[PDB]
Amino acid sequence: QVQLQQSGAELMKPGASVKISCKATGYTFSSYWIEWVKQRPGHGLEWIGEILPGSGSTNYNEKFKGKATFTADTSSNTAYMQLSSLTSEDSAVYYCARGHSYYFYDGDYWGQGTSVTVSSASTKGPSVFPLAPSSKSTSGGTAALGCLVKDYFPEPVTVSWNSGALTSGVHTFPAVLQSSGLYSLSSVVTVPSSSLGTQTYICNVNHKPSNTKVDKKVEPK
Amino acid sequence: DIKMTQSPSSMYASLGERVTITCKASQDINSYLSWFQQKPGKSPKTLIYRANRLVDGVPSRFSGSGSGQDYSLTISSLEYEDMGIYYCLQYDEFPYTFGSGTKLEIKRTVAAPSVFIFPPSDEQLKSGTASVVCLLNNFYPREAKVQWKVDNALQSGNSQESVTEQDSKDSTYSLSSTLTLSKADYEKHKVYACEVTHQGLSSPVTKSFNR
Ligand SMILES: O=C(O)CCCNC(=O)c1ccc([C@H]2CC[C@H](c3ccccc3)C[C@@H]2O)cc1
Repeated sequence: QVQLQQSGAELMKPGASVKISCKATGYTFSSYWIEWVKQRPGHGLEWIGEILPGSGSTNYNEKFKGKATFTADTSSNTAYMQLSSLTSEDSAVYYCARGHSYYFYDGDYWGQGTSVTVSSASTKGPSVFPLAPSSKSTSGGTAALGCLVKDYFPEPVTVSWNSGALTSGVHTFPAVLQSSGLYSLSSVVTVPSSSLGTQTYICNVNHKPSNTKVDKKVEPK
Repeated sequence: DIKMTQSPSSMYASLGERVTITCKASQDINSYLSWFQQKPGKSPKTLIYRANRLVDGVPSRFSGSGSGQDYSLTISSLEYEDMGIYYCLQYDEFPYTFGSGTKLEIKRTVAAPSVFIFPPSDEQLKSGTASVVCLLNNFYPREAKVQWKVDNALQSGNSQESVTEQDSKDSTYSLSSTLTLSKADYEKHKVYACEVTHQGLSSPVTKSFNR
């Protein structure tokens, strides 16, 4: 019965403000505090502050004072958090959670989280380059090959090998955000040497935000 | 304001072990402490509140204890599904503050990586850029060191690494390091090499190529 539904992912320009929402249901909105938390990868969880809908209103962590402003609408049972003057430091997943109530408390209900990315980058399909194996011999050696999916924005990209028939020995790494402001990822796979001449390995790349679809054959050479 | 010092920052454990995670508050917090668990790609989940009260629905293998400034979370017999990150949070004084987290992973035997190096493709070179990739495949534990050398010159700051999560089948990790150079410079040199350091290698390994 108790559920917190948060608003969708947001992609914002640096300097802008964004308002994220938390719609609560299955309980009396006014007597429970709503907590806000930030998670940037590599910075664990951070408490931003909390707000009590209708009453005693707010408590902010001195650090986010000025960056975050909480409000809550009682008729629609929705709590809001506004982040202003956004910077890359604000790119993170933001969660709302239901805390304590005057009369009852027995843990928390957490929202599903809202991803906010702050970048001045423009939408862009990646270039897919081959990572060619070097081996071609000895009755079944072991070679690695792959694809470099370079310079796309925004996330994410999806990668499969031979339309999905090869999944064994496949590692598609986490994307990395480059200085250029674009992302890059590699997908690699190790196969038996013996096949390098016989078998074909194509990596299938899809970047929906730019409607880019690429099938890249990767051959020894 | 209240500093929460959580230990250890990471640990490798095996199924069946008792795992204990410690949180120490800079001042007495009167048991207003919760413990959260966060698994990859999911929101955090409250396990314990008020230091030792089990949230309804959480398995009893989890328990919390302590008072004053010293607290702990114990998982009596670790199960695979407990891998992930754990945090403590004091809510005795404003601003409420989280500990920095304990990453709990599965323990296995040491495995050196197999290393591969990949020269930039002719396709990318036309484009004017050059990416040189080094792959460390199937190793354990996670700590590893990758040093790029272009002729004899140590590269600093122009490479980025990415690591996979422990493999579900074999508990190892894999890692990629990408060294980026302009087409100008790539041509300007001869010997590209990545030197890899890792516990399973009794000595650093180097894979390189001549442009
Ligand atoms: O007025 C007072 O000092 C409190 C009187 C009685 N209070 C309580 O029992 C009580 C007070 C506070 C809390 C906290 C527990 C953590 C919870 C939370 C959960 C997830 C993320 C952030 C914050 C917020 C909640 O708000 C839980 C119980």
